[PDB]
Amino acid sequence: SLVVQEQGSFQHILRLLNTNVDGNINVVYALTTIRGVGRRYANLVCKKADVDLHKRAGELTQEELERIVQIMQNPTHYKIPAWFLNRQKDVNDGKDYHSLANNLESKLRDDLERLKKIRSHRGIRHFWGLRVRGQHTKTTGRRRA
Amino acid sequence: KTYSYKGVDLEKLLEMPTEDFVKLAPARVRRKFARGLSEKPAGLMKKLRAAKLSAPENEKPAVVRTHLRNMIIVPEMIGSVVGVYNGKVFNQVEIRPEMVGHYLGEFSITYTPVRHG
Amino acid sequence: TVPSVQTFGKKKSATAVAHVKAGKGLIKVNGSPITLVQPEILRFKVYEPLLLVGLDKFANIDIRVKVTGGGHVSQVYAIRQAIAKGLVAYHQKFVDEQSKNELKKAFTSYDRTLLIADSRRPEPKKFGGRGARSRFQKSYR
Amino acid sequence: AIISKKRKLVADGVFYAELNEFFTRELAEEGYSGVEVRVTPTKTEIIIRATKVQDVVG
Amino acid sequence: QEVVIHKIRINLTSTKVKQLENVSANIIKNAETFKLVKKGPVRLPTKVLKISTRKTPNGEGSKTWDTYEMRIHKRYIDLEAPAHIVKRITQITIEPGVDVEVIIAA
Amino acid sequence: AHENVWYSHPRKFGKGSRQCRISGSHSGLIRKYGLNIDRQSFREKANDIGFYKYR
Amino acid sequence: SKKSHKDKAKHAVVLDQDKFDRIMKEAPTYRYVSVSVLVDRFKLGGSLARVALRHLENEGIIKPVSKHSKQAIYTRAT
Amino acid sequence: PGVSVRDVPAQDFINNYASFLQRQGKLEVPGYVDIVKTSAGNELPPQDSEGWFYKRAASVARHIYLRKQVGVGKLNKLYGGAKNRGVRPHKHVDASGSINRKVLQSLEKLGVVEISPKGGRRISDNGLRDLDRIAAATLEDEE
RNA sequence: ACGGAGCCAGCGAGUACAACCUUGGCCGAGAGGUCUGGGUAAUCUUGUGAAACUCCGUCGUGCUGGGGAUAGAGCAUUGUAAUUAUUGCUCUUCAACGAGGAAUUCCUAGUAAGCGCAAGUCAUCAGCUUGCGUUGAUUACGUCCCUGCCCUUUGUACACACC
Ligand SMILES: [Mg+2]
Ligand SMILES: [Mg+2]
Ligand SMILES: [Mg+2]
Ligand SMILES: [Mg+2]
Ligand SMILES: [Mg+2]
Ligand SMILES: [Mg+2]
Ligand SMILES: [Mg+2]
Ligand SMILES: [Mg+2]
Ligand SMILES: [Mg+2]
Ligand SMILES: [Mg+2]
Ligand SMILES: [Mg+2]
Ligand SMILES: [Mg+2]
Ligand SMILES: [Mg+2]
Repeated sequence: SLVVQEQGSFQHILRLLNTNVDGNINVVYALTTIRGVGRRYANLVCKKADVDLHKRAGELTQEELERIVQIMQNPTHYKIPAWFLNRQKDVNDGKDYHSLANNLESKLRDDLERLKKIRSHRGIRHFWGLRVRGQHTKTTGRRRA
Repeated sequence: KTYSYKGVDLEKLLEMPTEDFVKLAPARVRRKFARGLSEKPAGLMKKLRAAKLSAPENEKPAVVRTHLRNMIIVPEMIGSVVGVYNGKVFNQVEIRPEMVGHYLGEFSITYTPVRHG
Repeated sequence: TVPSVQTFGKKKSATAVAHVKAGKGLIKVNGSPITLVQPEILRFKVYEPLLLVGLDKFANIDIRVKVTGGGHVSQVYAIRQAIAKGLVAYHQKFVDEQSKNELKKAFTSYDRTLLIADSRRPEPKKFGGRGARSRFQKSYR
Repeated sequence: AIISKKRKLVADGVFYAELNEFFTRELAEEGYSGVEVRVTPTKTEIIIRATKVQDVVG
Repeated sequence: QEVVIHKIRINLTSTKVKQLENVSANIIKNAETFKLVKKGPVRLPTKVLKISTRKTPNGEGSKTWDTYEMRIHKRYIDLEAPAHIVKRITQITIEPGVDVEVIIAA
Repeated sequence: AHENVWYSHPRKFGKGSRQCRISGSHSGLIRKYGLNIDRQSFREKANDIGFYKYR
Repeated sequence: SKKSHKDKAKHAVVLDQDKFDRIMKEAPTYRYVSVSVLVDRFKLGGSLARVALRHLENEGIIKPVSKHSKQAIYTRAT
Repeated sequence: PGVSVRDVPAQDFINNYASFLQRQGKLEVPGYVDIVKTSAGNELPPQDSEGWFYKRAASVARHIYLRKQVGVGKLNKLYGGAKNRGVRPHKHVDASGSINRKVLQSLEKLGVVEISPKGGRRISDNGLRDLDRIAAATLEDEE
């Protein structure tokens, strides 16, 4: 029911994909703290890696971390469907990827500057910093902060 | 890096049919072209191929004005200069290889930007 | 034929129809025994007639209740009324007057609704108000 | 002719409104009073109550 | 040679009551007069045809609505009855307002 | 008024596909049970139609 | 937003041996036991509060009065 | 004496029947489990990552026993609650259809569910016998 | 809050000179798709197996598994036509928000409030309105203090009448 949990091995800080993550949270919600990974995707990734769902991130072992990391970089290898992926159909090369911590923000930025260069109304709206998805702006977003 | 659209490269992009692009196209374009097409985009295709042919091979082809905003930019369109109706003005737009997938309306801003103060 | 009667009990929009027969002490609601009334915290509410009267009063009496309409607790109160009224009606019809009046004295001295249907029911809504008696906000300026 | 009965009654009412307003437009010079629409198994009798009956007949 | 019973059905409609009930009562009296077996004038839930409408034709004024409605009563009847007398009954005793419909269902 | 262009726009649906049957107007229509009469004319002719104020 | 709370970790997210002897020593002498009562003494995070509270139903260290969800009500074994 | 599923508390019956179906190797789970929301309203997969399908099958079988006969879309209406529609009022959202279809076919393979002439699926004699048997198991398990 | 499991209504509405309500069976993870079958209606959708609610677990005071705005990509539906995202669905970023000043609104019993469903807008779209039902109270059962209303008496240099 309970374990002393082997004092001297329970990690408290981790560095998975060059972002610091506190390990005392539940594994899935600890993984959620990396950009491009949410509760659903982290939950499925932890499920595929066979690591215990109710385990704490600071107590799982090292090769568990590496298997989890490998699973969540080439998802289609591990039977993660074509859907459920972050960036599907990938309009640069047509291969459904999944963007991650630095890759997500970077690639979003390249898509943004493409939309700026393409001179699309959406792109110029993004460049101005106004609302894009076609909602009223007379009464909303009335301060920048 | 050079331009590829969905693994179909720029070189393949210029010489390629509409239907294969539809297979490459997203869901909205897939439905639009699978729903049947009006005669007006076909006439636009014919006029634009004529305009591209007429240009003496070394300068920007003559601008073709058009009211059509609801049709999309197919791979046969790149290399073209079209004036999309804005409500007033057939706003100029040269069709880049990155035009494709979008409509024309995104490049004719129907509203002037608002400046306060 | 078997001495048997049919009574009913209502709540806001709930309705429990109870058939009482000379049985073996068999009390079912919707085909399930009374001990498994769903809200499980108003369960004592539906045992209330049983314990107020005493089970030995109806040990050779069987109870079958079909309850429909209304939400959970409304259904529960409907079963309460159905069981109580069925007991009273059966005792009046086939047992004796004194037993029936004793049951009524035991009942009406506790939660008068046990034999009398509740009269409170929802008030129709009106325009200019999102509630039956409430109203919209006023601007005034 | 198959149609929902409630829609059939609504159509009958709007047809009576049809007839009443049309007769009001036409027989106004006749001192029009009212119209009744009786429906039989075969004939749809339309009784016109008006003042100048003989002129209404023509 | 129409001895074959048509198990025929007579249903009614109206936006009013007294004439509808009168027609049903006359139908039942006719049915009993010639010794016909029947299921009585079974009442149907009066369908309330309701429209809510804003009173003001121009939106100005305090928000005031109204509800107009009719009620339709049906009261269908079916007869395990002979042929000619039934049809004669349907073709007689007709009141404007109440609408009679006949289904052979044989 | 080339027949190809005159009144060529489809009108199978939407606000202007159907009219008032009283006034020919496209605003404030009542489509319930196929009345197709706008609200004000309905208020005018409800009693003739069969509709009454009742509660 | 306004981090004026200035709260610390303040919760044992993982149980340690000395804390195990602590939970066991005042497993009795806590004449009323619940998840909130357990975490009141700074020695349990709150998720393992349920774990330790459920484990104490092993050798009858405490007795249940009601085992409804969303909480628990436990008294010392006498 | 005799006992039917109506004589046993529900939640205990679903739990025990799910446990029994999990213990035996029958009632194959679709390969797409562990990946599915089970409804558009839900926003996470079931907390019990493996074995929840057995519980769903148990509840479905009990439901078909209790009612007259039930199809798939009706189960879609039954399961699934209110979707947190972001910043919009909640509504009712029907559950996933594939999951309940797979449950129904799996119960068909086990013989506990039979195709009904009136449409949908009803209970079968063998499966109903199994249901009352496990109801008795639970009831004498209680005391 | 999130998982499972329990499983409870009442108002409606619904296709013809058009194509509505959709069961059920197969597909898809979902939206959805397809094949059939009912219903011109107490018959079929429908017992509208609705949400809140209940039981058992995960979470544990951390702007956190709250909050879901703003965006990126993709899949579908209605539509002649969806870009200035129609709408639905899948993955991700997850912002402000710590019970809100002056001030001000509604309401005395199945009432307020919470919760949803139906109908009117409707080819597609509600955070709207009109109705309906579920769970269901605290506090009055009084007063003219503020804001006004009714009658009487009085004064007025007011009658476009104390603006
Ligand atoms: Mg209310
Ligand atoms: Mg549920
Ligand atoms: Mg919420
Ligand atoms: Mg819940
Ligand atoms: Mg109902
Ligand atoms: Mg439900
Ligand atoms: Mg958060
Ligand atoms: Mg949340
Ligand atoms: Mg709420
Ligand atoms: Mg409006
Ligand atoms: Mg008062
Ligand atoms: Mg003067
Ligand atoms: Mg002054």
